Amino acid sequence: TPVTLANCEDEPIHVPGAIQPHGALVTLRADGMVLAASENIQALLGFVASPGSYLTQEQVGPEVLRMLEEGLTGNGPWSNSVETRIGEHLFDVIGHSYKEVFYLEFEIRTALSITSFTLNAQRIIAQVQLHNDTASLLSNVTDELRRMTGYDRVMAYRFRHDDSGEVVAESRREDLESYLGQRYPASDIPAQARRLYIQNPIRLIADVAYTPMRVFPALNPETNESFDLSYSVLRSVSPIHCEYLTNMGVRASMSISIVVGGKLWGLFSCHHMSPKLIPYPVRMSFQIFSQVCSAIVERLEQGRIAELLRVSTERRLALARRARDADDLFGALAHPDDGIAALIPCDGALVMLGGRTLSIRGDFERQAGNVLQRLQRDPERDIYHTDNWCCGVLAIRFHRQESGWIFWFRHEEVHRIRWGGTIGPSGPRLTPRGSFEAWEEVVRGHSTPWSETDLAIAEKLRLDLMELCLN
Amino acid sequence: TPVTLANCEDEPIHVPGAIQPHGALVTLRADGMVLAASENIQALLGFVASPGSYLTQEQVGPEVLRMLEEGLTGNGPWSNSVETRIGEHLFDVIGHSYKEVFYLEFEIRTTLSITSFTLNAQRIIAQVQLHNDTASLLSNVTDELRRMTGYDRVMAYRFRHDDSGEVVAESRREDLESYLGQRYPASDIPAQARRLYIQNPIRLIADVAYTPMRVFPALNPETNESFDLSYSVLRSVSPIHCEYLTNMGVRASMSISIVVGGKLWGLFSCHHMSPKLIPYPVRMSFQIFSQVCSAIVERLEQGRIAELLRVSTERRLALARRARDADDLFGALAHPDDGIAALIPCDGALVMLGGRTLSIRGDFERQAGNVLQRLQRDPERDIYHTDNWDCCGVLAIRFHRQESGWIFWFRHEEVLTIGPSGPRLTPRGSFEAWEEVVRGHSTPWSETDLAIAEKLRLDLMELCLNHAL
Ligand SMILES: */C=C/C1=C(C)C(=O)N/C1=C\C1=NC(=C\c2[nH]c(/C=C3/NC(=O)C(C=C)=C3C)c(C)c2CCC(=O)O)/C(CCC(=O)O)=C1C
Ligand SMILES: */C=C/C1=C(C)C(=O)N/C1=C\C1=NC(=C\c2[nH]c(/C=C3/NC(=O)C(C=C)=C3C)c(C)c2CCC(=O)O)/C(CCC(=O)O)=C1C
Repeated sequence: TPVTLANCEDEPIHVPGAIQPHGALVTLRADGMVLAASENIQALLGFVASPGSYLTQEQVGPEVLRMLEEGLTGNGPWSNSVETRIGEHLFDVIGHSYKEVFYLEFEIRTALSITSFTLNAQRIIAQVQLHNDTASLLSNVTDELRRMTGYDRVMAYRFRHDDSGEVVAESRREDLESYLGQRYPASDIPAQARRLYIQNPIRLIADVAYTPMRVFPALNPETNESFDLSYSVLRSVSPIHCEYLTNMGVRASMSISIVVGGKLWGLFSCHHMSPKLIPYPVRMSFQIFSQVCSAIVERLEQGRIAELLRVSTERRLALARRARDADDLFGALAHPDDGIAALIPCDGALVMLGGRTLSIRGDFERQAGNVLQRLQRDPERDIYHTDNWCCGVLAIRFHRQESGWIFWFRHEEVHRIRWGGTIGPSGPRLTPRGSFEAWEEVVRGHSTPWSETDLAIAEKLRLDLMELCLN
Repeated sequence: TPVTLANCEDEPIHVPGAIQPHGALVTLRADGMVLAASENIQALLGFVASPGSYLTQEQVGPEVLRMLEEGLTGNGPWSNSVETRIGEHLFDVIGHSYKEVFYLEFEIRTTLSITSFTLNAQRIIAQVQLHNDTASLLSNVTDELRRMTGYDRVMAYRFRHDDSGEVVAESRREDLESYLGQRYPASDIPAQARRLYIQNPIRLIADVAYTPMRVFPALNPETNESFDLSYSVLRSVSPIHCEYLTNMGVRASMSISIVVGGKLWGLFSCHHMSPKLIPYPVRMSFQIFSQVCSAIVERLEQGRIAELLRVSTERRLALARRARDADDLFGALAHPDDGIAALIPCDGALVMLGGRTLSIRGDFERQAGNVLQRLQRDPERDIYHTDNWDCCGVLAIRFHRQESGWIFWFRHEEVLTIGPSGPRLTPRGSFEAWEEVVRGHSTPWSETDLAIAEKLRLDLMELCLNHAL
């Protein structure tokens, strides 16, 4: 089936039957039988992988057969690399096992120093341990990545709870424009491409305008279903994503991944306006920056909600003094710097006890009237929140007999930073300007999400006004 | 002048002027002229350059003269490595520059070069990504080290405030004895050992019964003072620590350092009961772990107190509410899980106001009485604390001066083959040498405890002046 916009969602990009020509593939079964190969296995590998033939030291060499043989009898999913001369030019020979099949991949040797990488990994461990902000390691390491590799541009994305993603970091040649503060949707990265970005630390496209070197046979006879190139390194790129880059005028791609638990938290994307390829051992070197950042960013966000937790249980002890000192809360809760309006990031708030109604920062008495009416279907629902409806509402109930409530509200997510001052067939939706527009229709009517912590607190305050109201 | 127990605290082990046999050293200067060499240069490298000699292309080879030439052309601390054949075998050419002198060291190569170093790492730096408990991170990368390296035993040290170290993780083999919960004086690791352990992530001892392969000349002509070998990997070992390891039945060492800022926070100590050696590409696969791990111990500690604080200002909200919804300053402080009892880690606590007092966990009024009698010297003190004194650790604050409002938190005291120099060079001989260093003392008062006792005094200041109504 042809792959257009209505199909781009489900389009299998793991089983393309194709690869990139910068290397060759040979797929083997449980015993070592050649099930198929890229039609270019004789471009530089002087021999012919004939469907149904076998491995021979006269085609592949000692070290290769040696390695492969280790894998067919390998305990855990087999994966490894080997540098040995195959034919007349030198090769990087990397393989791996997936499902019940086996794969081999051959890269030519582009004629690094390790100490010179273990050295400026301290330029990054040091540089971010004075500064302690995830935004500044992303910002910092993003600069360092550019220097290490030479990529025309390199960006760092963060992925929100909606898998939307933003450009929170950038280093580019001043010859090019900027994409900082860019918000593209969850669509631009489909469930089956993102799943791949997690299974693979690094993904590398050597050339975008490349011609797909299909591997044949198309289907693997044992199963009669398309082979699964998920962990493949030369796997072909989606034809839709290709048109994207060549519109952006970008001709190469490499992506270090940041994985927290099981989420794609963010990744460093590196474009290059001309065909750029990096040797394999160098990409296993960056696969190391991958885990590092996923491990500092791990406890930065878990050492920064602990800060939010600190300053929100301080300004929640303050209202334990102010409120018992004078004795009717409508005072302490309206306090400017401490007190509810600031306690939980919002664009407004409301306090409701008895008949009195204190609307901090705006007239929210009318909305609160509706939110309590739709709380008559839910009696005994001492909490409520929503990102649509002034469409942000978070409400807790600290007193039942007398209407005892607290409201915080929000507006649509406002684009933090904006800017001001070559088309493809499949439409204009395939460009930066289009990605942004298609995000704007997703959040239309959607207020910033109530964060995991913005709700921990809401449930804490309600627990203080509980023992504070009663007595 | 020999080195005994008496000197060993000042032993200049950074300038030994000798190396471990398994490799060779060649000291150069700015312009690339040889200044010295180990006495085993010919045993290992086919050729023998002279004192004063220039680069002998015969000896080092093209790719290495390419490395040295970009090290002479450029300032600041230089660092790099190569692989090449020199003589019958081939080596790791591991060169650096410290101060103004150069050092080129050579180690055997017994092969995946750019894929072994990068393979070993993802194996252990993902051991740091897995837990949230800073005792788990230590218990685990200890076990994972044992497995990666086959070392007979590998330990994890946590260094305390006084610099005395504690063994907090261990995986030995069933034959060996346990060293878990062993405590040893800050002197076991002399001033310049604790320095080199910080300025150098990894330290490798090939053989403890080894015979030092002295480098000559012994005095650098340029300066007329011994060679400074701080950032060296084949530097000789102190005779005292050798005699210590052969007392323990140990001949092979390799330790990963943990530096949290400028302190030696702790380290992983790998032992082996028979000679052992780790390839250079695998030692750098650890030296990079050393840094990330210091980075993650960094956050796992600054996030562990940022949690203590959070639980402090929460149970400060417990008594603030309990004493303000009543007039019971005492009752509120008294509670089992809230208040002074469990606000700060203590073996006892005591609150005074007027002629009344209550002491949780014992009879502390007798001692507070004397802590006061001693504070009639400079009445102005609002905070006071030390670890010496009966119940030996006292943290005291004052919240109401007119009626002697005081708060106290108390702490008790901290819980056949032989050498040419004595028994004291043994695990048992060190556990006692620590039972003397910390006697009279008690668990120090952390930067955190103090920051809390302070927030609790202000907290009580405000609740007393608040009975103005
Ligand atoms: C509906 C399917 C897709 C559309 C539409 C599309 O544009 N790409 C689609 C599938 C894939 N996207 C893949 C990676 C990917 N896509 C984006 C989208 C962007 N949004 C932006 O605003 C910008 C730039 C300003 C981009 C590039 C990004 C950022 C990425 C990640 C890699 C990169 O940054 O270049 C993707 C993976 C392909 C592969 O490597 O196999 C597919 C498929
Ligand atoms: C005053 C000189 C020394 C005394 C006394 C001493 O005990 N060691 C002295 C010199 C050095 N020690 C060095 C490292 C070091 N020493 C210990 C001592 C231990 N105490 C214990 O209880 C145990 C085990 C149960 C030991 C091993 C330790 C732990 C270490 C750190 C390295 C390791 O764990 O192997 C030292 C550095 C030598 C070097 O490598 O240059 C010197 C010098």
